Amino acid sequence: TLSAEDKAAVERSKMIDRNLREDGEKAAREVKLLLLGAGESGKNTIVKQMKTGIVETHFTFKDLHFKMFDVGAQRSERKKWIHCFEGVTAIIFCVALSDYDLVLAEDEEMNRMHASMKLFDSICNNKWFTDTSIILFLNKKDLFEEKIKKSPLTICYPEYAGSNTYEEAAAYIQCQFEDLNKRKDTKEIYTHFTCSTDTKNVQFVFDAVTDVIIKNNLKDCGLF
Amino acid sequence: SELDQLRQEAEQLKNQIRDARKACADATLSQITNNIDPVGRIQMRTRRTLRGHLAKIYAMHWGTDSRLLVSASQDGKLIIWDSYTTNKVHAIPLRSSWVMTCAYAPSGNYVACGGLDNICSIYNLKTREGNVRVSRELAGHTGYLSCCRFLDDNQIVTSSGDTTCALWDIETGQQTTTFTGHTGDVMSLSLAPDTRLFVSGACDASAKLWDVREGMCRQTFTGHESDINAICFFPNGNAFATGSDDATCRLFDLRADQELMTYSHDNIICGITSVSFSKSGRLLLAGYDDFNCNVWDALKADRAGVLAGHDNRVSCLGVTDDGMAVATGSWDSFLKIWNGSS
Amino acid sequence: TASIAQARKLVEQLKMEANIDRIKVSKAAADLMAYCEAHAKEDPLLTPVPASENPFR
Amino acid sequence: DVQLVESGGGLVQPGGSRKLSCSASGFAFSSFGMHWVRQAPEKGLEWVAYISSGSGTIYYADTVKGRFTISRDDPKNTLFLQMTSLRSEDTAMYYCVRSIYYYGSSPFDFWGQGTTLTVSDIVMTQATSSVPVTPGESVSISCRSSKSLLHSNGNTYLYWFLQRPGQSPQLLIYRMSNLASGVPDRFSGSGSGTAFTLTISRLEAEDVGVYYCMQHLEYPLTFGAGTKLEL
Amino acid sequence: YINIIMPSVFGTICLLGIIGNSTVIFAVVKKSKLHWCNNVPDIFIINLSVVDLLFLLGMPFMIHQLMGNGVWHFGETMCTLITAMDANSQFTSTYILTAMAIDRYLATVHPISSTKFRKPSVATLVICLLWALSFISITPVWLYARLIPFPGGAVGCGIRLPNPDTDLYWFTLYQFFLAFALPFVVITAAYVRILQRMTSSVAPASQRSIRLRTKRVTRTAIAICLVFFVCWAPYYVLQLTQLSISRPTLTFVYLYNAAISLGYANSCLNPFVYIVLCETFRKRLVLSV
Repeated sequence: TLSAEDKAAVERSKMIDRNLREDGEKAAREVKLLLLGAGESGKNTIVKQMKTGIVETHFTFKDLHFKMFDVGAQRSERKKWIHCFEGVTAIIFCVALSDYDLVLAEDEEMNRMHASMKLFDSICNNKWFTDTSIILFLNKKDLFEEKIKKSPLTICYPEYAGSNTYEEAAAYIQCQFEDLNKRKDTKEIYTHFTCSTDTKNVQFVFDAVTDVIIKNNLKDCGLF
Repeated sequence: SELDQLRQEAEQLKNQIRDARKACADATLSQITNNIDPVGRIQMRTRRTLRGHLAKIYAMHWGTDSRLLVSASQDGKLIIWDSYTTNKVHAIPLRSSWVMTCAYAPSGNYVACGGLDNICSIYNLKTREGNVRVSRELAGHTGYLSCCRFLDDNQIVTSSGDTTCALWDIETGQQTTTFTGHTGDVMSLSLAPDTRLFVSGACDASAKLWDVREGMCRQTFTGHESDINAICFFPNGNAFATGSDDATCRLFDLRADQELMTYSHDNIICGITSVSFSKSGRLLLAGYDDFNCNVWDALKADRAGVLAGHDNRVSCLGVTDDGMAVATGSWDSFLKIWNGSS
Repeated sequence: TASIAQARKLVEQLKMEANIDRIKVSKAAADLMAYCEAHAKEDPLLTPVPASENPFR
Repeated sequence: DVQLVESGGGLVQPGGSRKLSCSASGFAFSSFGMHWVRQAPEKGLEWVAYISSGSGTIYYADTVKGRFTISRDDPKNTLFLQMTSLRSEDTAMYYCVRSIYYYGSSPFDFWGQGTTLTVSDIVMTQATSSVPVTPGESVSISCRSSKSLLHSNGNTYLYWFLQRPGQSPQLLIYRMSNLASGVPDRFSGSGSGTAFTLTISRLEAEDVGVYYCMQHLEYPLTFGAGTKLEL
Repeated sequence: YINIIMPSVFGTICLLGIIGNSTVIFAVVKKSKLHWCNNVPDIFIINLSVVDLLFLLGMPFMIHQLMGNGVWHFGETMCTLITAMDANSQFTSTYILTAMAIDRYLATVHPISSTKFRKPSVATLVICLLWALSFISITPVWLYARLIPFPGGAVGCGIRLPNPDTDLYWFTLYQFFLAFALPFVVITAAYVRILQRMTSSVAPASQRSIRLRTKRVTRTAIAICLVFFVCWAPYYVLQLTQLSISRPTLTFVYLYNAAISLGYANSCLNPFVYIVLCETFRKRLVLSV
């Protein structure tokens, strides 16, 4: 009982739905990664290795399209816009290992490594990312090794009582971030040690993302 | 010395304002509206369900014809709906998918949106080419865009998370006036019916009344305990209501320059996302994080009814200009149109 | 000297807000109640209209 | 700029076949439904065919159904009209008309220049063939319909077109009251039920031409005879 | 006691299976917001419960000819239809279960390349194709479903082969191959590959989360194969055993009837395995309720 114009109006709407449904299928098959980190923590370097208010970077690796969102320019409250990323495939967190004996320029009393731990704890334990995997990157490996020879790790972690070598000091720092995981059941953390001349940084993300895809498939298929 | 003396004078001025507001608090809004009868139970049914958004809906705005509405979702789609038939009139693909606000021009010729990209994009709906195109991108805010409202086809006001609101000249693309004074992220703004003033609510738990033409803050309203997320002018322009994360709605008066009434319930412990008034102003509709929309009696602070039709957080709502229906958008990716029956 | 400059501006703003004319809350409350009474009949959500006049039947 | 150029017309033998093309430039062709409308020499307008956006819906006039085929090529922005078994009744100028349909749209807003072909139902009535007019004086044009054009949704699907001598038709009034974009406000459309009036206040030299009233309540779309204004 | 024990087992299975399958259908439909399902795993699970529901609704009309008198009171027209309907449900449920294991195999072993064709539209086409293959597979069932005149005044519905001396062999193997033998190999092989390809090298196997993932998938993949094997092997073992046996005894008759109950128990435990062993679905069901 619709007029000739309204029939084309309804037909036009069905034309729009055919395009909205088409885009929904394409947008659900792409990987959305939220990139976080601290100041001068290698967060900007990862973008250069995987090449306003928010910076969005796209790259495709092995028939998988990755959407990486950089939110380093948002100086406002994090808790207001953080829920906008609820549902990202994984979170890439950059931590500078060499920044263990350094302190914040403004605070002048808070250790730079401890600032990353507080930021990681606020994101890993965040309610919006309850079941979101974290791809933890520990950058500046070479600089950390050189500084550990002169500056002991005990300055950053007084409780550390291990050998003054990279093979034992770095592993202690890795366990500290993983110990901050308040939910060791619904998520896993993929820790990788990158460098300024490394070339496997993107490969680690793809494998880490693949495991996240498998975990979601198991949940959907009912096996998990 | 001088700095210490100046900050002491600010406290004296704040105490002077607080005493002045207390002096004129002769009666309470509850006492004034005690005699009037309650609105009863407000039962509204979902007349229409707008489907097609595939992600969380963050904003909606009715057109002035009370028939067309625009909704924004973070699937990167701005959709214009014919609410009578649920037909989609337009589907605007957004350059940035992280949209947080949307506005319908009062003339109906333009829509606006913007989010974490710090840009307010203006889209022309009436082009000879038959498609919606970007006519202006308003850059200049250094934080996320939380709200935007057209005054006419050439002027729009935007609030940002960089603690400032701005008035923009769309034709030149420059902000003619900048409204500064908030110490936190401004989350919402509402235009007065005459479009000469507007109020904004920020995350410093304060609401400021701004003069559009003069460009300064006329009055500041405090009383909330957490970030204000929503704000809406009373239909006569002499009052406004806010919604905050402290699970409360408060009715502030411009001329009395103080809070008049609080709209909260003990079961409600979640934040408020959106607020709106009915055409007569007797009903205050507020959206909540607990997936529901509560209809309040504005005068008597009684929960008149509940709109429970969403499976996620009600992120936005709006009442038509004629008052015929209310639309609610939600993170469950659906919009619903509600009205009552005799 | 950023803090001292900001302090003068904040104090100056509070002077403007303290010099406004304020009416009694009873006067302001009555006007809001009066507006609702005058426009009550033309509010479809408050008083639902007959189904014949409702575009969303 | 928006352009619609038709081609393929010319002198053909009776019973032959001819292919008409309408190339669209300057607007989103795939978003618009397209019509072919013809006008026999010294006659009124006659609707031929319609193809919707997305090619899902196709309508034909009864006098040409089965012989004419209308098609579109969205990537090339070309509209086609395949004609077969051409008769002497098909001698006309064929116009390409764009029309988009959504709430508040203005269908039939842009017409093509037309191509000339020479071969070797609601009734819309405009009884007044000609009206002598003088500049600056108000003129009213009347149209009648066999059926009521007012639909139950409140729209009255009546359209007004003006074809100045030597020019393609232009939309003046759509849905019986609304004024098309780019048309001076002096034109006003008034009607009720089956009787409609087009009022032209302060007539000017440009307004001289033939005026057609069209119904869009249902297919086939039918035109009135037309009222000519002459000085 | 035997005359009451057998109906009690069938009655308990019939009621429990319907409740389990109805819960699965109810949860998936509610999850779909009263619309066509947009997830491939959701399409298979509701269709599997639909076939199981059909296989259970026809149980009372198929067991009353076994406990009370063994007399078919519905005539030849219903005898051919019900036997064909019952055979179709047995084949369709196994085919859906077998195809669902391949879908889970694709979603895990090939998580990247399978997104091209693991669409809701493709899932609907395959399931509709499973029913079509089920009708073709049950072609001998309804072509040879004729009334068998038993001695005395009582008759019973059954399969009356034209050459029971020789045709009894191929008919038994054909049901064994398509319904038990071939699908079990596919289902078992699919899930063992899942357990061997569910976690990558980069995944922190030392973390408790990954160790918990492997533990839950292991007890779900094995349980699905274990239920399918146990609920059908004795029914088909006796089906093959009765080829050599000419005169069945009372114990053999009781075991065969018990084997029938296990066959209907397959459609009773499948919805419960999905509900119990899938914490993700269990939480969503609680969330929906």
